[PDB]
Amino acid sequence: KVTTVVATPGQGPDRPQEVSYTDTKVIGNGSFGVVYQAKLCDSGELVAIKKVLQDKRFKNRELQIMRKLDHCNIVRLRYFFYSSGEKKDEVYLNLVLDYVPETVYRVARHYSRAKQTLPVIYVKLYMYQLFRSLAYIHSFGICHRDIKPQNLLLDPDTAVLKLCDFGSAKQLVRGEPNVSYICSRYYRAPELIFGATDYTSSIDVWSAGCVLAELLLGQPIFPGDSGVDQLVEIIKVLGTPTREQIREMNPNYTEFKFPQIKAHPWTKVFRPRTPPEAIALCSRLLEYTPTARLTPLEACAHSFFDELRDPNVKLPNGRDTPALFNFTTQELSSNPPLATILIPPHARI
Amino acid sequence: EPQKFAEELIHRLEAVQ
Ligand SMILES: N#Cc1sc2nc(N)c(C#N)c(-c3ccccc3Cl)c2c1N
Repeated sequence: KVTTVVATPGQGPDRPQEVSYTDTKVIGNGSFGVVYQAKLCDSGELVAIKKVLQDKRFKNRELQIMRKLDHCNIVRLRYFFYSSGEKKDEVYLNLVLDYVPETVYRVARHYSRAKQTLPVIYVKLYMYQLFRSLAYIHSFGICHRDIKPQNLLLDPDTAVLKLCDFGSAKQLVRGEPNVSYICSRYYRAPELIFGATDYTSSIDVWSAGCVLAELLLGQPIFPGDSGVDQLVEIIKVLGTPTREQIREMNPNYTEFKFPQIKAHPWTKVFRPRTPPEAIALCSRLLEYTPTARLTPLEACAHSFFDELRDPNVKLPNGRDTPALFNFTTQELSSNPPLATILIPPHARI
Repeated sequence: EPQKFAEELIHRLEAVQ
């Protein structure tokens, strides 16, 4: 069963071309609409296809964002095309994406079930690549807002990571309201829980820290049932936020009772073998004040990732590391002098 | 909303200590 459609290149010239695919299999449910796997007849390559319902009366936000993005650490929009069906009367937007075989969730769950933690070398590789993608999208003012282990795709052999699913992504601008009920509770920034409409891209950074901690711990650091229990889990570790911190999150909560609760030491949080720099990175990712959190680019330059900038560093399978040093001007636009650290001498010329 | 939410939050902290 072979399907032939007229598709438009994702970031391309905007000249539609005929594309044929086959072997349609369901991968799972994306943010909005389900995700299929398929094989391009021409190349033989595997792709992911997220079919979403499109309303003819307005433009698709995800599509607008996706056509801007080209990055090694982000799942790329190969093509897009339209189709109809499902009671008809409407049109579906089909996003043809890179196919990637694995997720951090599946890998983390694979180690946790064996009562083990992911080797620090993978934690370094995966987190660094996530921060790069974050640094890239935030430079367009674009906030992913879905950051979580399930949306972190992996190639197990090459150890390449790719951020995926921008169905919740928004381009943020000063003076506009945004839904405070967003992300996923375990990875939801505290200001979001306070119902702050004014939040920035720093919320993705918070989520990243939650992922980092989870990979160190072996479980989500901030569990719990209600959205209000989420805040309880956070203060059980970070301690009751100061008045000045509440102000920086949601000013509408500045004066309130809020019983003082001692912060649980970061070193007592993780297992005794946990690297010091891993703990320092995590502590600078998770802060009540969003402005106090590291920028993704700053995170990349953190001492925790110094092992990746070693000329002799290799994967546990003997293969070379993926390209970590390939930063463009757009990636570095937030802090160009950081390249002095980010791009090691051995990768300069 | 703000005073309402802070009241069910402050309660669950009296329960944690
Ligand atoms: N937009 C978009 C894409 S492309 C893609 N590709 C994948 N291989 C996987 C996986 N697993 C996913 C995925 C991730 C989290 C939850 C559900 C799904 Cl289907 C996606 C996904 N959401």
